[PDB]
Amino acid sequence: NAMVVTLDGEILQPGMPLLHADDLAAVRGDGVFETLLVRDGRACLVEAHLQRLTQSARLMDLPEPDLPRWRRAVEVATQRWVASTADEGALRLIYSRGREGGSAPTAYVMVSPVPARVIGARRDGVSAITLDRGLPADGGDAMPWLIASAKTLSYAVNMAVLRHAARQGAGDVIFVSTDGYVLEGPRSTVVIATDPCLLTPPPWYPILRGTTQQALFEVARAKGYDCDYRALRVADLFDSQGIWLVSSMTLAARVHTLDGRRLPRTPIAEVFAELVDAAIVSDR
Amino acid sequence: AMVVTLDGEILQPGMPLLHADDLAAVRGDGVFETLLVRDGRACLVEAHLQRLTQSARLMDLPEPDLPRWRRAVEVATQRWVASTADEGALRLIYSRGREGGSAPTAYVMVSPVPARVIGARRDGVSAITLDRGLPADGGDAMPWLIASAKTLSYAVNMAVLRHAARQGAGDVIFVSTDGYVLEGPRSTVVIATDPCLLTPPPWYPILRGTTQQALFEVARAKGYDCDYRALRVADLFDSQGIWLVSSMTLAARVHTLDGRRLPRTPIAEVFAELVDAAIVSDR
Ligand SMILES: *Cc1c(COP(=O)(O)O)cnc(C)c1O
Ligand SMILES: *Cc1c(COP(=O)(O)O)cnc(C)c1O
Repeated sequence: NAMVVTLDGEILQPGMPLLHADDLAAVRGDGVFETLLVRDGRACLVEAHLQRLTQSARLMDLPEPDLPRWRRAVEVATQRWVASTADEGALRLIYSRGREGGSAPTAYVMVSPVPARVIGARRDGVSAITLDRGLPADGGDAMPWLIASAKTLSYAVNMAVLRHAARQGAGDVIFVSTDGYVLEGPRSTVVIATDPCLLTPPPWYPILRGTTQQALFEVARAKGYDCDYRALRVADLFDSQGIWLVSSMTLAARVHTLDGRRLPRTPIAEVFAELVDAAIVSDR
Repeated sequence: AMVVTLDGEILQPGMPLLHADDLAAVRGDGVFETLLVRDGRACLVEAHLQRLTQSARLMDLPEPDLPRWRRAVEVATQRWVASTADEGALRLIYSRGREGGSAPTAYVMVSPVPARVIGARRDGVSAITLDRGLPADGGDAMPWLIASAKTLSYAVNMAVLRHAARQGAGDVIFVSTDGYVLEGPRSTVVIATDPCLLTPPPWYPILRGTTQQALFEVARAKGYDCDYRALRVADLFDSQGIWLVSSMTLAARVHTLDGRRLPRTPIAEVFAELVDAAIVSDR
């Protein structure tokens, strides 16, 4: 089971319920969150994630998060996990609008074991299918009210999209816009390799900006790799030398099969795993 | 505010109920329904329990045990009716449960009807059209998007309303990418034209409104033609009346659309009466 740490720094008893029945995180999915990886005694890219928490909170008209109190709760939760186990941990920051009719927002951090599915996805890779998201490429900017760039607690469709792919024998999904441009995964950001330069869809599309992807581009640029944001199509995916689904939890999952077509492997696949490994510890 | 779990416990409202890893708060993974408590009973209970079943099927949630839900609704209702003669906002919460645990989370909750609802029934709302971002063939050609389910993931619905609130608008009418009228973030859109009532078809990426369906049933019985049609923004303005229909805000007439003040029509008073009779057709 998991560990809970409120921003007061108090660690919760394992069995005690925390949230009220009228908390807007549960009644309306009204809140924002972030996911952190605990590896080798510390959480990875803490500050980069707290900046996205601020950007998500700003988009959601939530009180601006108090970073000194969040940092302390992360440090306390981290020290409890690494004390209990040497395994990697899944750290989550939950930031809700609070109870209904009550102004105090709900905030706590939570660490849980890393699911075994990610260890296989890192190890073996994934098979993915392309799905039409339904949004055009101008969705994130021309329609700001749709808050597509925010990591909200309203993940029902993302989970349903994965359930749909599971029934099709696929391990993940790549969303594509109505006009045919690659968007993102339901829980990951798409990164491409070509000829050496690494490409990902631009962030002004109706997609999130990935903390892992940004840290990946920064180290890759420092090591001599040209990185750039371009509009990608499904054909560009198949003509590539590699496809990855990058995320804070699943560091780098290579897409070995896309829509039933097996994609060939490239020597670049082993170095890519090193880059994300080096990326998530760039803050250290 | 009263909470009644399906386990049969009538709980204190301020006592915490949910765990920190409950998927309703961690991922919004669940379904819900909202019912109005009026004159000693909840309105259109069976129609609401049927959509709860339909929402759970789209969400791969366990098939709801309706006898247990009926008891939780009847118990929660009668405790409200005992405390007050006021109308109540009763909602049923049905989540996938905790992480790594197979038991789904289920409970009923009653709260007072907000004052916003009392004004909207009396005076109506001003609404703006907004691009939903989905095309009109979105609900069918993209079944994975579960657009037809009343899910706990309303972050966009609430964010869309805050956006309209900052512009001085009281509600929103979603419009598809190709320009078809969809629904409201919390309501079903109904139009009047010449004595004819129209609503968007349910195969669009929209919910099926329990109130609108009951409205069509009563309206047809009293001689009014009702039908499902594809509407465009022009159809709204050439209409004789626009309403946002929902279980709590029974019928909110749109008095201002995209800044254009819309005049009142004799059908407007009849429209309010029909919805009143519809929500008690099961009685
Ligand atoms: C969390 C998430 C990502 C990846 O974000 P990271 O900061 O890199 O972990 C990508 N897409 C979606 C939809 C997400 O929710
Ligand atoms: C709840 C809801 C409605 C109306 O549903 P009723 O069963 O009539 O109350 C309409 N549109 C949306 C988006 C809703 O969530």
